[PDB]
Amino acid sequence: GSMEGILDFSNDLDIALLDQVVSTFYQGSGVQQKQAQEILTKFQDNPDAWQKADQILQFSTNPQSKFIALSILDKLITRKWKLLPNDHRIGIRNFVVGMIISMCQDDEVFKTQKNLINKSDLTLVQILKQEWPQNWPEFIPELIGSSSSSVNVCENNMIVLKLLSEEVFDFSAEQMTQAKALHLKNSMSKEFEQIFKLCFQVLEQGSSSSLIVATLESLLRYLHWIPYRYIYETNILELLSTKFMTSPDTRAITLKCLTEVSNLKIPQDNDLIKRQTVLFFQNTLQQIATSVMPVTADLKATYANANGNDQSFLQDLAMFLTTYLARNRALLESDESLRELLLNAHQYLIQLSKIEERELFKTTLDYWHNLVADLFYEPLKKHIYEEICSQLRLVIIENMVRPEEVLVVENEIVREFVKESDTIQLYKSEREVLVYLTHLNVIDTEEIMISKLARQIDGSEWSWHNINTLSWAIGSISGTMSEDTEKRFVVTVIKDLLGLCEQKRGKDNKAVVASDIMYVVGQYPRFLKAHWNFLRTVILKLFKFMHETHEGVQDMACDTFIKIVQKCKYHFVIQQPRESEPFIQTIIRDIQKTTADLQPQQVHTFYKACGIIISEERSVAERNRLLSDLMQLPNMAWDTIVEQSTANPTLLLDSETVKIIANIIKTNVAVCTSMGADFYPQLGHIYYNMLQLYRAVSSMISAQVAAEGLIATKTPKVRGLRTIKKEILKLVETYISKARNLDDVVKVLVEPLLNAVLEDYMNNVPDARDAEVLNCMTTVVEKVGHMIPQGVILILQSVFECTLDMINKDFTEYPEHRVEFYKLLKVINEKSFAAFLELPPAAFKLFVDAICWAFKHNNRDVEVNGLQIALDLVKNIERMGNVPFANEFHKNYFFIFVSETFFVLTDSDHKSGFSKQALLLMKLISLVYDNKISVPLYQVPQGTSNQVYLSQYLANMLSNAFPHLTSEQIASFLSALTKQCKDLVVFKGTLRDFLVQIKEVGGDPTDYLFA
Amino acid sequence: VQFKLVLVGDGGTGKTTFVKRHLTGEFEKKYVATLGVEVHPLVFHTNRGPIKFNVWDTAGQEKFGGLRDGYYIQAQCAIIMFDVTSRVTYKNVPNWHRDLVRVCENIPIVLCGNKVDIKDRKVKAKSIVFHRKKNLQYYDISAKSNYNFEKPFLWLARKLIGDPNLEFVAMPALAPPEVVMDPALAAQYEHDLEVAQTTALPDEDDDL
Amino acid sequence: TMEEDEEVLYKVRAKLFRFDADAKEWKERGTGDCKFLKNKKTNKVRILMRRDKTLKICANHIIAPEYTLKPNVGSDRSWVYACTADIAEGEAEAFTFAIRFGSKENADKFKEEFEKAQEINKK
Ligand SMILES: Nc1nc2c(ncn2[C@@H]2O[C@H](COP(=O)(O)OP(=O)(O)NP(=O)(O)O)[C@@H](O)[C@H]2O)c(=O)[nH]1
Ligand SMILES: NC(=O)[C@@H](Cn1cnc(-c2cc(C(F)(F)F)cc(C(F)(F)F)c2)n1)c1cncnc1
Ligand SMILES: [Mg+2]
Repeated sequence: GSMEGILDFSNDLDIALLDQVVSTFYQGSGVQQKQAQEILTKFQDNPDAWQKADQILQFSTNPQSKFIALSILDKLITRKWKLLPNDHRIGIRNFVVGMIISMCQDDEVFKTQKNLINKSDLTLVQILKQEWPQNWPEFIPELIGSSSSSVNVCENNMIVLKLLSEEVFDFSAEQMTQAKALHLKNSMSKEFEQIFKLCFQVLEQGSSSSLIVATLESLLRYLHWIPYRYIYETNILELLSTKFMTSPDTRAITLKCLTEVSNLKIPQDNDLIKRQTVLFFQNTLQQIATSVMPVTADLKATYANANGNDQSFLQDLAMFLTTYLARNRALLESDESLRELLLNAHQYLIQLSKIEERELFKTTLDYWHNLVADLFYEPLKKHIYEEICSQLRLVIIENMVRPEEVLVVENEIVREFVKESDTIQLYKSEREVLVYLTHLNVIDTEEIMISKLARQIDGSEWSWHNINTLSWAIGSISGTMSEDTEKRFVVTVIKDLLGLCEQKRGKDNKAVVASDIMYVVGQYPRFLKAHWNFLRTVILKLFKFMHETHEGVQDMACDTFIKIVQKCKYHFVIQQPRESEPFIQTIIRDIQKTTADLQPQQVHTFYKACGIIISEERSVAERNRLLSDLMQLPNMAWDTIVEQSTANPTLLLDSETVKIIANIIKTNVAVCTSMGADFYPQLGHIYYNMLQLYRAVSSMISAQVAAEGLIATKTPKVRGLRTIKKEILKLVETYISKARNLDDVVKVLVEPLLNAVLEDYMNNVPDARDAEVLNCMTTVVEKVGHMIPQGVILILQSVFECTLDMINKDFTEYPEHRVEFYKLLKVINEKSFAAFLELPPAAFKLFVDAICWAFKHNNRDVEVNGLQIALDLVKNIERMGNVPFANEFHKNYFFIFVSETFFVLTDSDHKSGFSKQALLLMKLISLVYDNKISVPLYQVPQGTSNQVYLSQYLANMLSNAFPHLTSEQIASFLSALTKQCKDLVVFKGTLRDFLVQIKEVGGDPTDYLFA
Repeated sequence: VQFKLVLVGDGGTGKTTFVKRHLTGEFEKKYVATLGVEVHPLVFHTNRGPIKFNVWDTAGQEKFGGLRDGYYIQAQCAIIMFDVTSRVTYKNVPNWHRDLVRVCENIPIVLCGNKVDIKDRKVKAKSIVFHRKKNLQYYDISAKSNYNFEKPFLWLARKLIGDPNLEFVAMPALAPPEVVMDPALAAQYEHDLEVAQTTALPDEDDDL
Repeated sequence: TMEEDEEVLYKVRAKLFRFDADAKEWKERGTGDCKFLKNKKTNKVRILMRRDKTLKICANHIIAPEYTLKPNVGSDRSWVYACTADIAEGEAEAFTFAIRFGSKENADKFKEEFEKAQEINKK
């Protein structure tokens, strides 16, 4: 309605109308809320709204209105303070101070308007950052003094000090210049002796919990930076570790304080400070045992119940114990009078480790890793923790998370859908600790596992969960036992797991136990390599599971097969005793039967595993014969499908034919992936007809686009035809990236390839171009680019301009072409730079445009390569020396790269590339200050050094782009920046100082003398 | 039984896409920066009754920040969002958290690392620890694949209602009506349907 | 829950879309189990579909005999059809739906069951 009236500043501000807009926004809904929101934003953003701030704080009845008024002052203080006349600055200060004093002395306002007082405190801290201590050196004395006049004021002064400490020490790195951060840090350091007095007095005095909690909250911040003596040379550790642990109001913050105290590294040679570090830990653990919970308490149940703040307290306790013990447990390990304290602390951690809470388990597990790694190396330590470690073996074995390989899950035992990567890292961490624990006592670990197993056979503890967690634990400790103990151990586990399969014979049953046996056996290849008779049986059993109707078991059997093959492949190529032929022979002969019930993706994995085996045969003649045997089925289907495609080239209309072709190529891709350079004979068998097929399917796609429109590219038919092209490109890329005979690559493969792919890419409409063409060409250039200078030129001509036109209208369309495009330019620039030298001057300008275009992407893939291309290009030009092309390059493009780099450095939208942007800028600047540009960069009096002109160019560029800077700021900045162009670290700090200063008015130019 | 939830994080981390997925079930591929804040009600059915979140989906881009921390007033819970493919968005998590808890000093907060569906992950799991000292719950999530997409709201609902055994429950399904098509516009849904028939469905390479 | 007076004639995993005619784009509405439910009292068969983890209703409507499953130009494993009375979001709205399945065999089986259900509702 008339809510917009408050946006008009001709008249005075209708405070009541303002409060209605605010209430409509916070308490409203729907369209009125949405309109009030826009109005309030416009109101806040008005460069004069700050003048209305004090009359809103005087006459408003809505605390949110006053909050928004303070946000308006904050914006003014942090960005425009030094542009205000000095009188407006004192008025704002006095008003903010008075409003704070006024709100504290009204005991009712102090209770109910907490947010509004916190916001005012923060606003006051913003004024301190600008004015303190140089223009207010009595703030801290007056704050200390005023703390006695009232309890509410004293409590609120702790909030102000807390916020100041945060703004100066914790959050200054990004918000202030180096010089100003150091100024305020030194200023607080110089006056902290007094602050600590007030803080320690309040803590010893002890008014009520409100003022104590606020004082401790501030102390937590101080502990980030204050000298050690304030903590160890006073009585404050006794207070923290006893007094304030007893009351639950102060226990949470005190524990966080003691955690911070713990994390410092003590002077490791003074006995007193050591005894004090022991003492506050001893006090803290005693207070927990007597006031909160004894060491026997069931923390798992307490956490699950989640009364009050129990969950946060247990989290904080875990953090305190792990933090302190990782730093200081050695202090407790020698003195026998401290052994109970040491073990009790670790017993609390054992209990914390049973809580059901993944993130909390990771925190304790991190600590256990720290401990067991230390007991694995440090002499004479592991016996101390024997009973702890024994309990920990149980905790980890019973809480193993499902490994990647186990594809069966319950929801009814069915098949996985997703990749749980939050669980991937967790499993790795559980495995690491359990492996260490097994090394520390291999007998205890076996006894736990064998007994738990013995109670699965009995059905005494049977369940999905118990057999699974146990099986995963058993698999995860592979490699910790000696071959002999492992031998006896695995035998026992397998025998007992087989017996269990016969007993729990439902279909869910058998799928659980099948997955567990597959996991275990897949984890013990060393055992398989030494027991061929068992290995053969396992493989045949996996082949049988390839016909399982349960899709999870079936898929897992294929993964276990290739996983075993990767480790045991050598035992499949040799002729074993008692065997009529290498087992690879037996696998190949029955491959159609074995894989008949598998999905195509699973068939390809099978073929890939056969390729791993075949590559172990180093007799070339025998290997190639294995290769042709393996490829018998796809090559026969290929020979059939190509004789029937050459004659009447229309049978490719058949969707069933297109699917058959794609699976043939996918099979070749699979085998090529594992055989690499050894694949070449098979590639040669299909290569010519495969590129002819590429051309034929290309004509079909173009014909369909012409007859049906661009929408044809979405149809199942055209998508299937493009799959053929993409897989062909993938096969050629896969081989070339592993090829060892590059002469054959150049003389046999490259020319037919380019003839088949480049013009087709160039002359298709954009929506029909395959970005995989670019990816294939990147590999070609990477591996043989140096041998095909004319082929690289041909690649550029065919794909450069037409791809650029696809991606230079926005940052979003054709995202895959975008990424592959700049990967291609990158490799060409670094391996065949000559191709860019032969470019026509107009096309070389598009190349520069293309690089700078990459700069402005937010997509990290494009941005990083763009910055790298620019840096490699500059290097490429510098390497040419003093010749016309280099000289013309600098004249035409040097200042384009400097200004484009500066633009992305300063626009606040490309923070992620700061490091590379700075590197590129430092290189560019260093070119001039090393006189490595042998031509004037200008068109200015003659004889001027390029150094002088660069400073003039940059000063003028910055003056016009950031007109709120003074001439002296710009000049000081450039002076510091140019002097530092050989010291990347300091150079970067100076750029960061500049990015701070451009966000405010009145920045001090001497800040750039910091280094 | 409604709770104010503020959602904060760097621009482009997927806050609005995440809420929209929960509102309508859709996945919005386009990035349209939020301007200030967008408020949407969001109800979940639980074994303890319906719980309603008033989701204040705030802007992450500074140039669109609007009232900034003014949005946080009276929030009863929050989600802090970052993007596991953008390290800078994790490095800013402590800044968002600072500004949030200065206004809301004692509320349940979930930290969410979004976009775990993308293969080239940059913020490794092992380096995500900011939540430990700050008592935040953490989840890997993907608004695109729905990985863990419900867990931030399930956890928040448990903390707000005070029942750790709270679970989502199937909403009852009323009998649907028996409506015959309209012959007055029967000659018209030839057009609206033809358009829909010839507009290709998105993401045809997905498992579903 | 309001479903125990019903028999499950057919169940399949699916992803359901709704056509936004204004933006000329399909928009995902939910992924989960698509069920054909026959009311034991009235013998009327309906589609009922719930999202995977929130279990929220994303489809609830009679399999009317006047509906016809059409193909989508981009897929061999989806069906498009117009719905006049769907109460998943509350008030019976009209929608143009598309439902996609994991395979062409699932989509075809769905069409078979969808047409059988139409005969049952033809009574
Ligand atoms: N691959 C992927 N992309 C996602 C995911 N979630 C969101 N996105 C994408 O991230 C981009 C940003 O979308 P958006 O939800 O608006 O992020 P935002 O944080 O709300 N932006 P702002 O804070 O500026 O308003 C979109 O392109 C979206 O498709 C995801 O889970 N996976
Ligand atoms: N008695 C059985 O064979 C049961 C138990 N059982 C299940 N899997 C196995 C089983 C599984 C494997 C495998 F790791 F390779 F997969 C190996 C062997 C072995 F040791 F014989 F070499 C047996 N045994 C069965 C259960 N479910 C599906 N198939 C078989
Ligand atoms: Mg948004």
